[PDB]
Amino acid sequence: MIQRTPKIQVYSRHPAENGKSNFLNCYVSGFHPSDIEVDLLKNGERIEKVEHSDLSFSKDWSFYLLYYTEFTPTEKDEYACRVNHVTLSQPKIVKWDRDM
Amino acid sequence: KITQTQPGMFVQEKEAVTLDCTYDTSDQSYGLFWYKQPSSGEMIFLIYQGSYDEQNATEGRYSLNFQKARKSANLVISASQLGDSAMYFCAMRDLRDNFNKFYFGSGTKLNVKPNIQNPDPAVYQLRDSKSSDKSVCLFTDFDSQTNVSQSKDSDVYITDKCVLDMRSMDFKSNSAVAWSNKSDFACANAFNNSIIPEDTFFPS
Amino acid sequence: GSHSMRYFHTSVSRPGRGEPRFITVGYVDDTLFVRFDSDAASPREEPRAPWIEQEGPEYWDRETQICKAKAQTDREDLRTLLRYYNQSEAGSHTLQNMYGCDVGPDGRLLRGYHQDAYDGKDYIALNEDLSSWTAADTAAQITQRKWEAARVAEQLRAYLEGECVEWLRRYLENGKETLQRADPPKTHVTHHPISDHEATLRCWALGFYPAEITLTWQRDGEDQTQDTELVETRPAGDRTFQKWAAVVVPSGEEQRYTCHVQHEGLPKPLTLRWEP
Amino acid sequence: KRWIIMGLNK
Amino acid sequence: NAGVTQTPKFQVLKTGQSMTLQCAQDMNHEYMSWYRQDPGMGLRLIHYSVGAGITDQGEVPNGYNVSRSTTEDFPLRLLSAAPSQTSVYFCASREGLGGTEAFFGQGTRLTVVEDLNKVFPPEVAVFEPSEAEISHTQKATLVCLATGFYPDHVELSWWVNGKEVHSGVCTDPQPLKEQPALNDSRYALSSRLRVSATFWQDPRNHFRCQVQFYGLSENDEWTQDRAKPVTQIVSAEAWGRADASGLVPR
Repeated sequence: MIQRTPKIQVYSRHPAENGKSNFLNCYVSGFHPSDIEVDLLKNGERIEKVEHSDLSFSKDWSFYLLYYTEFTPTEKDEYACRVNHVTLSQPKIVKWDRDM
Repeated sequence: KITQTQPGMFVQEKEAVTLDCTYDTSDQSYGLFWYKQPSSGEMIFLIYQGSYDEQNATEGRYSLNFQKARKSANLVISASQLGDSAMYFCAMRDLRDNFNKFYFGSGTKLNVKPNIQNPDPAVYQLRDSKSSDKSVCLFTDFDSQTNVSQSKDSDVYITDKCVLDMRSMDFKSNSAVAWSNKSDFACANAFNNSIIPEDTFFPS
Repeated sequence: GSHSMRYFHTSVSRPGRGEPRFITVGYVDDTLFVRFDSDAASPREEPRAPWIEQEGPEYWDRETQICKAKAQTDREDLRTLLRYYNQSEAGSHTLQNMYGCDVGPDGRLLRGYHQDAYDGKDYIALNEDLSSWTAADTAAQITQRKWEAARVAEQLRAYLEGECVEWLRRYLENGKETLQRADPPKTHVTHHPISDHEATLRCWALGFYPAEITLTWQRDGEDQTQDTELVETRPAGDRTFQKWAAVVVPSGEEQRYTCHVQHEGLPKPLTLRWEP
Repeated sequence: KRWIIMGLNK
Repeated sequence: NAGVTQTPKFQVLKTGQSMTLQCAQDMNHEYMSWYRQDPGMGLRLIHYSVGAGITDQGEVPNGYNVSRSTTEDFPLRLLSAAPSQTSVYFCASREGLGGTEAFFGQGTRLTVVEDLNKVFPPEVAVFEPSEAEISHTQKATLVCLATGFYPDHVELSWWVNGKEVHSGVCTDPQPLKEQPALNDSRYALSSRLRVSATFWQDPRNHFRCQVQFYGLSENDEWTQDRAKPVTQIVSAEAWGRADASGLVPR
């Protein structure tokens, strides 16, 4: 079986502004097989109601998904994306950095 | 819905025959199929045509005249042979139920008639090879236009005309068999219900 | 200029926990417009763009039947491929298919596509000439002989040259207000000191459509392509895209570097520097 | 607008 | 290779009895189905299978059950035979649900009867060529008559000098009912074999009509004094007839 580890990007839809409604995104791409565990975290706790795009793939057959949730950023609140795949021995955590 | 308007069709051996079929679907995606069912009852796949195929399907002596605009899928059988006498079913599957069910027509009974070279109509009496006074009446050698009628007598059994083909000499002949347990039954009266040639040979 | 229509399909087996999961999506250029998921409450082909919503109920029912038919063909094909590859019924496997057409600025066919993959690898593909096949291995060769026998290529080329081209034209016309409107990137440069010796200059491109863009860094007007970190273009989640390009520069030399932005929504290419 | 024909099994 | 092998070709059943119709396909076909053919009703789907472990109901599933343990086999079970189940059953397989390799089995001619005492094997007789036919046409027609059999489940063949013959033979396409209005009527079937008069004029030439009849099995209950009408062959035969000179013509 071909195996390809996911690329991960964590970012907001719009430039972040404290106290202003926005969308937090976790874009997972370049992976194979398609089975993947993706969670968005707020202060290390799993965010409920998280939606995702419909499974699709790139020219090289590798898969991509966008996981998102509406959120209101603040100065104190920490956000991250937690990803598990067959190619990963441990779930991988990527923190949201507003400057990026 | 499949419509085969013809319960029966006749053709002279060696000639081509067209069997009509019309189909009713509101789908853009479908397939048309023909099957042959000989007297032994098996159901033989002949040909298939897909609704998106631009060229008319052909398979040996079978051609499907697919007319998408006319919603017709007539089967043309070239150079008819005696072996072609059978039931022919037009059938279709379509996108509505993911092509699951076959919708079959009522079928058409094809009767391929031999070309009787030298007709010599006669009714012969044949006797049982065993120690009995049992008999059979054989009407044979009549032309393909002569028709054998079923008896209007309950105790008189008459078969339908059967074509035999003596391949080595390319000789074909028609025959019908009549028999009865009745005392008055004689080969002279056996085929009275049928219009037989006036000059039919009745040996002494 | 040029436009495209593509259908993507993925089937994934799940032994010992039901039948395969099937997901298909349809795109016009970089815009998603239809989807079907075998795990939806009541599976239907659904709209995902406003310019497709005006298609009649006959359209929605037919597209739904086609996806259901593809899901079913894939379930059977997953079983066949276990036999071709002498594979166990216990393992999870993937079948992927992509097909579509590209049209020129006149609305004439440029390129047609139809490709299949098994477990992330090429399986069988329609050749660029739309009349022959390329099989990746001996198993795909079995499929090629079947598809040649059924004259699949002729009918598929007829679709690619005909309905694919014509419906792509109709979608482009119906959605011209959005599909044929190019949204330029909002652009800026950020500066990130690493040490008293070096800094990162990051050139941002935000809220653009379509996805195609060129971001380059230059030093004294000379191309720095080899020395540039370009991230993968990512979706913003509102149909627009985001991307950045970055260089590591000696601290105090930031003024020698210019970011260059090329995008359909820009009447003229952009040149930016870090402020100041 | 999707494509479909019968007889496409691998 | 062989495609779809559907067994048995013929079956007679007593009301209330069970039976399994067998169907195997050697083409790696994912799709298998069962249809029944009836006058006026056309061909109706009973049950179908899109793959191993999956089965679904057709238009007429009641009184039938199926299983798809393997891709190769698709047996049809009749738990309790009803006379309404008298039909011709067909197993049809294909490569998949949307497949075009649409092949059918040989068919199963099923007769469900209330009482097995209505089952009779055929009586067979060979009727020798007429001297008048020989003299008028230089040809000799033999007639085979299979009579008093029930159900109409027979295969008639001609054997000349120990070998099966096809040329010069015509067998009625369907056995004729002796009492047509009755569903319990016994049947009759005729066949002709025509040879040259010179071939018939050799006493060493041996002509046998063979009738294979499909009837009761060993397990079927039999409460009559007459011989149990089991599946069997019934034949009749004739030898050629030389002239008064006793010389076979060259």
